Amino acid sequence: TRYAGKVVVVTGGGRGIGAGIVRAFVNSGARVVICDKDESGGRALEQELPGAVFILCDVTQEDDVKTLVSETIRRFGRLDCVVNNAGHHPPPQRPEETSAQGFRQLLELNLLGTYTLTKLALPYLRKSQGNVINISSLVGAIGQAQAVPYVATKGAVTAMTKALALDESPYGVRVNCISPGNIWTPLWEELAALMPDPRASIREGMLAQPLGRMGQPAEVGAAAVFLASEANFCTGIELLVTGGAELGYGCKDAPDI
Amino acid sequence: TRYAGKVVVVTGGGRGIGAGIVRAFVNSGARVVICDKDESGGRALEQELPGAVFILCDVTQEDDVKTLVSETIRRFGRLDCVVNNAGHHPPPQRPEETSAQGFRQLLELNLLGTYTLTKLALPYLRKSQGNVINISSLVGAIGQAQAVPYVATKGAVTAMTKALALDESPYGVRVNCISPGNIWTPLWEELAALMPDPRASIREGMLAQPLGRMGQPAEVGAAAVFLASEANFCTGIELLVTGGAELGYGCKDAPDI
Amino acid sequence: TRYAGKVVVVTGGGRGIGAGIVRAFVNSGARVVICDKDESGGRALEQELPGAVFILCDVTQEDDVKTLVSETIRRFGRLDCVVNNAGHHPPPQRPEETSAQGFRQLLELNLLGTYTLTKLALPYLRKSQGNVINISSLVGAIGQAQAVPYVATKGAVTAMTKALALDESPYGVRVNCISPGNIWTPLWEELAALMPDPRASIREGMLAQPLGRMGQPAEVGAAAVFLASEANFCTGIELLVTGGAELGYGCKDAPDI
Amino acid sequence: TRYAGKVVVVTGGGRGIGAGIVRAFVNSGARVVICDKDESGGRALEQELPGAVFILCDVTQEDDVKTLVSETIRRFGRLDCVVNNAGHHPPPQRPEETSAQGFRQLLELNLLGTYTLTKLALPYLRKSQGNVINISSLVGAIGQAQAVPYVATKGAVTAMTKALALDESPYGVRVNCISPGNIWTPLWEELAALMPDPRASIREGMLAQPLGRMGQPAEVGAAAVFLASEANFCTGIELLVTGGAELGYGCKDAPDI
Ligand SMILES: NC(=O)c1ccc[n+]([C@@H]2O[C@H](COP(=O)([O-])OP(=O)(O)OC[C@H]3O[C@@H](n4cnc5c(N)ncnc54)[C@H](O)[C@@H]3O)[C@@H](O)[C@H]2O)c1
Ligand SMILES: NC(=O)c1ccc[n+]([C@@H]2O[C@H](COP(=O)([O-])OP(=O)(O)OC[C@H]3O[C@@H](n4cnc5c(N)ncnc54)[C@H](O)[C@@H]3O)[C@@H](O)[C@H]2O)c1
Ligand SMILES: NC(=O)c1ccc[n+]([C@@H]2O[C@H](COP(=O)([O-])OP(=O)(O)OC[C@H]3O[C@@H](n4cnc5c(N)ncnc54)[C@H](O)[C@@H]3O)[C@@H](O)[C@H]2O)c1
Ligand SMILES: NC(=O)c1ccc[n+]([C@@H]2O[C@H](COP(=O)([O-])OP(=O)(O)OC[C@H]3O[C@@H](n4cnc5c(N)ncnc54)[C@H](O)[C@@H]3O)[C@@H](O)[C@H]2O)c1
Ligand SMILES: O=C(c1ccc(F)c(O)c1)c1cccc(-c2ccc(O)c(O)c2)n1
Ligand SMILES: O=C(c1ccc(F)c(O)c1)c1cccc(-c2ccc(O)c(O)c2)n1
Ligand SMILES: O=C(c1ccc(F)c(O)c1)c1cccc(-c2ccc(O)c(O)c2)n1
Ligand SMILES: O=C(c1ccc(F)c(O)c1)c1cccc(-c2ccc(O)c(O)c2)n1
Ligand SMILES: OC[C@H]1O[C@@H](O)[C@H](O)[C@@H](O)[C@@H]1O
Ligand SMILES: OC[C@H]1O[C@@H](O)[C@H](O)[C@@H](O)[C@@H]1O
Ligand SMILES: OC[C@H]1O[C@@H](O)[C@H](O)[C@@H](O)[C@@H]1O
Ligand SMILES: OC[C@H]1O[C@@H](O)[C@H](O)[C@@H](O)[C@@H]1O
Ligand code: NA
Ligand code: NA
Ligand code: NA
Ligand code: NA
Repeated sequence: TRYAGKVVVVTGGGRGIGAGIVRAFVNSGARVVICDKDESGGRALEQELPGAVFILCDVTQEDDVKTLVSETIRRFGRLDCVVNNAGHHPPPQRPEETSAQGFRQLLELNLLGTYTLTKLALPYLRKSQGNVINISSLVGAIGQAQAVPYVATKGAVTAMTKALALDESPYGVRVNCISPGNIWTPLWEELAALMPDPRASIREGMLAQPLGRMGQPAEVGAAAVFLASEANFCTGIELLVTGGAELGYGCKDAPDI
Repeated sequence: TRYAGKVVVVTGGGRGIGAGIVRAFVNSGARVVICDKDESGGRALEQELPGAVFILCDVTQEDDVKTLVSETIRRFGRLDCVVNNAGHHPPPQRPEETSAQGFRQLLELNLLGTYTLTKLALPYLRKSQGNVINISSLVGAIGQAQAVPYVATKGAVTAMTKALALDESPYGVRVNCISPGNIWTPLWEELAALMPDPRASIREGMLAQPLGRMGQPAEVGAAAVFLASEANFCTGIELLVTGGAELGYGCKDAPDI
Repeated sequence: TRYAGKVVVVTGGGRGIGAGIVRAFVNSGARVVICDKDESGGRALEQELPGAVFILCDVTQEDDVKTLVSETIRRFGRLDCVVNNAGHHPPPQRPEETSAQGFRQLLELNLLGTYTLTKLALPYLRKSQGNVINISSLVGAIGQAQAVPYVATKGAVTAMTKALALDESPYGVRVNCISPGNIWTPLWEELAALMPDPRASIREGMLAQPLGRMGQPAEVGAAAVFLASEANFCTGIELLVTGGAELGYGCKDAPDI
Repeated sequence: TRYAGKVVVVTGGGRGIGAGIVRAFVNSGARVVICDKDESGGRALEQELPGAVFILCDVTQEDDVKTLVSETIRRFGRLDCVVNNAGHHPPPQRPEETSAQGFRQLLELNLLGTYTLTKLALPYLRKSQGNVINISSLVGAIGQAQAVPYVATKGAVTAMTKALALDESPYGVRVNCISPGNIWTPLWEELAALMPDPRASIREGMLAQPLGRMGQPAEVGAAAVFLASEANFCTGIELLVTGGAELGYGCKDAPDI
């Protein structure tokens, strides 16, 4: 009942963190529009969850996103929350192995897709005093090795969240982000499979957190439901869901030369 | 039902933010021990709320706190969450008007009282895989005018939260803090009444937030219930409940000389 | 003598902060290559300063930047420091008045131009154990009103600085950023002139800092010389040159509703 | 010549970081008063350095500090910069092994000694438009294992720096802090010697930084000279001298349970 009667759009909701967010909002009583560029996971989720429907939509295609918003309004009559979760982490890449072209393409997905849906949704969010939740990353704040383009995109998302929070505050629309750390998702599994020792990569990922495990999509989903439903004095915050990875010292002649 | 069967201790729970936290936990299904050095508010709250009882306890008195913990265990059989909310903001004081003695006394309340209860509670929190929630302040992070001792105490609380999170992570005990901004409480009203123009002080306090109002104890309480009940991958975080006060530029010859 | 024998490239060095950085490095004993897309300021600076030469270069044009690096090496035989200062702040723009196209173009200048020069310069910086200094902005960290695209670009620069610092640490190349606040430059003057009350805008900009004035290009330049010449244990830092604008509370029914 | 004609007080200047700060200021042309509770190192430094004199002073003793300030003024006629470096890190201690009494004593040194000298020095710093530099720690910001009291003291110092910066800004007195990471000092060597495997502890300390080494007192000293002499638009900043230790992920059933 915590978010009953509300309508939520989750991008990249077909698997991983996005699917966990979809489930959390359905369990809170909301109706959820699952947006994904891939049919497989999202179509099955729509069949599984009564309060959820699937709309095929690539967030990098402006006309897909326009139709996503117009269809949400046509079918459900209101829009209360947009969760900008669609995003990608490329394989580890040394800086000299990156390209400006690949950087631009990653910006299109991780940053501009979030910008585009938010812009198209804002007129409806103003009517409902709704809110925006962007899924950024801990690595936007602290950096990550072999990931210059990805880190840059997430630093942009977190900063953009604060700017938009300032601009939308007079209209009662809150804008927040969640910065997850290592969350066990199909992306994590796919990237690990490309590594020389996948099991050692997964173990290193678990041990990066003081809690000694990776996080779950359900845990990111609970943070999202909190931000939407019970955080009415929170705007422009970065909610860390990281297991403590940012805390303390870790493994990163004369001792000082 | 979100925190049903759990036992929570809230210090300074007789009024203000603490009372809002008490109410939020009772509404989540928890049994709550209200600790306060003053009888008036906490005794009335115990009569009002079925799931809440009042224990007179000054957090600066080690034997009061020992009895608080032993009585909680004797009466309820477990301890799941400690909310260290007791604290005070002195009237605005220029740095040359402060004293080392007054600074020490404020440290006793705002920092050492939180340390003492946490230490005595930790053996029980380990048995229940419980958690600690410290009420710090936004001003520990960004500073505040005419408040050198207070700001220092809250910077200490936020830092201590991270250190304790590291130490207790192997035992499954999470340690987090909430940093509120301007929250409308009896302390805020009392300090405003001492100002030359109380109404102008209250207006300035409301306008420090992009949201254009101060926060409510209930909003801090909802953040506390989230941290206790649904933030299982969060440890060592600082959850801002500030209305956006930290965002953007505000009012703080040649233009550059 | 503090940076004698070293070779520094400063982008956008023809006026404003960039020119202040050029002057600071020349005064430290370095030879400086002034890069700018506009001839006027940079050509005059080359005539004025013995240790400085001007190379016309638009950082958004990959071939301009390739020639900038090859000409620096051809003329001076080494490269020790790249200062990525070229950037632009658009006029204040409400979020619904921005466009994805304008956002992409601002990313090209503020983010990708910094990426491109850094990538082309890194092989030479590795040989000299040199360093990178990116000019970001305080608003990447705290947000700014009516500036969603700009804020996003600077959040990206600050994050990218940390990622690149991690990647280049094994090679002894440090990567840092400076985040200025309000600095009195021709850009500041030009934007103020577009405002309804330019003098009131300039006054508000001065009063956003506890120091009560805006900063000078020379002050950013001194921070840059420090990072290049005397900060050998600093990598991935964000050096704030803001006059305290981020500190404390400022101007951003019932008091809590 | 960068700080010629200026008078600087450095507490705990007899060895370690403090001695490095003393040397850096003497090399900049300043006259330096070395304060230390121990005679051995500081007396030798006074003999070694023409521009430096030694005054025996325990910063926890208010009358020692009063005499430190009055003697500095009597002997040199002005006071331009106070560097609050005196401090201590206890051996690693689990939270249940700490005491409120030991916590209070560490607060007396690490926090209140800095407060007391700053308060007594401020009337003279106002006359000279001087500045305060507090030596905090990276661990105040990110936490540290087995160090609850120490971390709390440094979180307090960093926060207090921001509060005092706000209060002293109208008088032209800047207040900044340096947060070092692992710096190779006699304290580091002494603590390592208490460990089961001292060499392994030292190696782990070096590898906590992406730069792969610990820092030097001279590097902290250069940051201090920058803050005093060339950072006229910096107030309330935390200057990280950490080798990148805060960046990126490090070493801190199902993968997510
Ligand atoms: N997994 C982690 O450890 C982690 C950590 C921090 C942040 N994040 C962020 O969380 C988000 C989700 O990550 P994940 O691990 O669940 O990834 P994932 O690859 O498992 O799932 C991403 C989903 O988004 C969809 N998607 C991708 N591009 C899209 C597009 N153009 N339009 C619409 N949908 C699109 C995919 O089809 C997929 O269903 C991303 O923004 C990622 O950067 C993940
Ligand atoms: N009100 C705000 O704007 C604000 C903002 C940020 C943080 N905070 C923090 O929130 C907490 C509560 O603030 P508030 O505004 O509700 O204050 P308040 O004065 O209205 O309520 C504080 C309560 O704590 C009790 N208390 C005080 N000293 C105690 C002691 N020694 N032992 C036990 N109980 C004690 C008081 O009797 C009172 O019931 C404090 O830690 C404060 O620093 C408040
Ligand atoms: N002025 C401030 O208050 C302020 C505050 C924070 C950050 N900054 C940043 O500092 C930097 C300089 O700002 P400023 O105020 O000195 O601006 P400015 O407009 O006065 O000077 C910018 C210079 O960069 C040049 N430039 C622009 N586009 C270029 C391109 N494509 N290639 C090469 N040169 C190019 C311009 O011709 C000009 O000489 C920018 O990155 C800006 O975002 C400025
Ligand atoms: N060494 C590190 O890795 C490190 C890292 C971060 C911060 N710090 C901080 O740097 C400062 C210096 O650390 P260090 O490693 O050089 O320590 P150190 O023990 O080697 O030197 C400290 C000096 O301060 C003096 N001192 C101690 N108590 C004093 C008192 N009451 N009055 C006057 N002088 C006193 C000591 O006699 C000694 O000369 C401390 O504040 C410490 O917390 C150190
Ligand atoms: O998607 C990943 C991820 C991991 C952590 C994050 F905070 C994040 O935003 C994304 C992920 C998954 C698996 C491996 C990696 C990874 C491992 C080593 C690297 O050098 C790297 O750049 C990425 N990242
Ligand atoms: O208790 C207060 C408070 C306000 C904001 C906080 F973040 C906080 O932790 C505490 C409060 C209430 C009313 C006025 C003030 C206040 C106003 C002006 C001042 O200069 C000051 O130091 C405090 N503080
Ligand atoms: O270039 C400017 C600037 C100002 C501050 C910054 F930190 C920064 O990175 C850039 C600038 C100059 C003059 C006015 C403004 C400005 C004023 C009001 C605004 O709403 C806005 O978005 C920008 N910005
Ligand atoms: O003084 C030390 C120190 C180290 C790093 C810091 F940032 C700092 O402020 C102080 C130091 C020196 C040698 C060992 C340790 C240390 C090692 C393991 C620990 O668990 C611990 O609490 C401290 N700290
Ligand atoms: O593929 C790795 C993990 O991805 C998550 O999104 C799923 O909830 C898990 O069932 C799965 O183990
Ligand atoms: O005293 C100011 C405010 O304090 C809060 O704790 C109460 O919930 C309000 O009823 C009251 O208006
Ligand atoms: O145009 C505003 C300011 O821009 C700065 O870059 C120049 O150094 C100043 O001479 C000028 O007053
Ligand atoms: O004792 C460890 C180190 O402490 C530093 O303060 C000294 O400058 C070094 O000579 C010494 O190796
Ligand atoms: Na369905
Ligand atoms: Na009751
Ligand atoms: Na020249
Ligand atoms: Na001497």
